[PDB]
Order: sequence, then structure tokens, then C-alpha cells
Amino acid sequence: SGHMKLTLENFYSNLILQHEERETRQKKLEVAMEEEGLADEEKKLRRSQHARKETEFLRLKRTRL
Amino acid sequence: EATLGSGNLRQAVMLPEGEDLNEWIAVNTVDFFNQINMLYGTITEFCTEASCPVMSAGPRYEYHWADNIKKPIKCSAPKYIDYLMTWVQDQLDDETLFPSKIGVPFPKNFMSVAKTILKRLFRVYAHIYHQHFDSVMQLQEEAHLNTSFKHFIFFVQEFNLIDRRELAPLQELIEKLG
Ligand SMILES: [Zn+2]
Repeated sequence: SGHMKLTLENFYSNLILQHEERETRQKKLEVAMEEEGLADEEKKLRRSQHARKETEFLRLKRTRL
Repeated sequence: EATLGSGNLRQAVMLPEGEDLNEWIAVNTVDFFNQINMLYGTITEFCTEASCPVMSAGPRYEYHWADNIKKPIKCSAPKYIDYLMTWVQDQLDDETLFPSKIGVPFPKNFMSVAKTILKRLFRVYAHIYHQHFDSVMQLQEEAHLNTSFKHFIFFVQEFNLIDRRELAPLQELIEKLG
């Protein structure tokens, strides 16, 4: 089946790229936080805020289906 | 054997930094459900009451359908899988198990629900590999199945979602991935 094949192929190509990107986003975040000179407690808060967005995204990603 | 790419699946299953474990398990589980019923969908013609009067995974394994203290039912592979996939889907649609509303928590027993779903999905792969790999090849979908399965196994290993014992029907295959 052609639908299955294309769909899986796309899924696996995306899966890897998204993973890589997500890692880079995390790093970039850490750098930005040093560059801005956020205090430790501030960094914690910032990480948490960003994490919330990502988990909300995951939910919707499932949910919208 | 063959896979769809040279991507690192071991890393891709890992919980991202700061991510919620329950949410991660939930999204990935929906994905595998979707994959497995697509994959099974492609060979459903070759999986009949005639070919598969029991839900087999080679000669050493015979699964019986159960959810309640209900007595497990011996049934054909097409039936077993029908029952299974309907049951899983129903869980996935249940707001109390898989909450949709933002901010709403997963239930107390969430891990248990996910594990139950995943160990059952595994049985579908096991049946396909043991009984319908000829059809898989014929359809040139070995790379697709193998990648899906590999992904699945890494995921369940990473989060301790299925016991070694439960994986036994495919132990050899799994080891090769090892
Ligand atoms: Zn069959």
C-alpha cells in the first residue's frame, strides 16, 4: 500500500529532523540565557515557561487528530 | 534487515529535557497505534479465518482475547486484532484516560493503561513477523515494518513499558537490534 509507505517515510524523515531541531533549540536557549545574564532562579523560570509550550504543543498534536 | 533511513532512533525516543513523561508516552503511543493499524491494514487480505484460526506468534505462542475477571477467549487472528484495535482506539478517545483539555492531568493509573495498550500492540507485530512476513516482502514493505518495530522496541525499552517476558516471541529479532 502506497499511502502507508509515503506516510511512514515522511514520518521517519520528520521524526529525526524534529529531534535534532529540538536539541538545538534547547542549546540556543541556554546560550541566550547566559548572554542575557539571567540569574539562576530566572533561568529555572525561563526553562519551565518554554517547556510548558512544548508540552502544550505535544498535547494539541495528539488532540487535533 | 532493512530500515527507512540512517537516523538514530535511540536518541529520538528519549524524553526531551523538561518534557512531561506522561505526555511523551501518550503522543508516541497514538503514533504507534496509527502505524500498526496501517501496517496490518496492508496484509489484512492475507490474514483470514482459514490462514490463521488462532492468534499465533510462531508455534510457541497463542494469544487469547481478554480485556473484568472475564475468561479469555480463544479466537482467530483477524478477530483478536479487530477486538484489540477497537479497544485501544476507545482508550485513546477516552478523555478520562487521554485528556484533551489543556492543563488537565493524566489519571493516577496512566502508566498502567499505556503499558496495557503497548503490550497488546506488540502482539500485532509478533503475529505479522511470524505469520505474514512473506506478504510483507511481496509488498516490499520490509523497511517500513522493520523501522516501525525498531522504533517501537526502543521506545518501550527506554520507558520500561513492556517486560522482557512479554517481548519473548520476538527476542531474536530484538537482540539483532540490540
Ligand atoms: Zn494472520
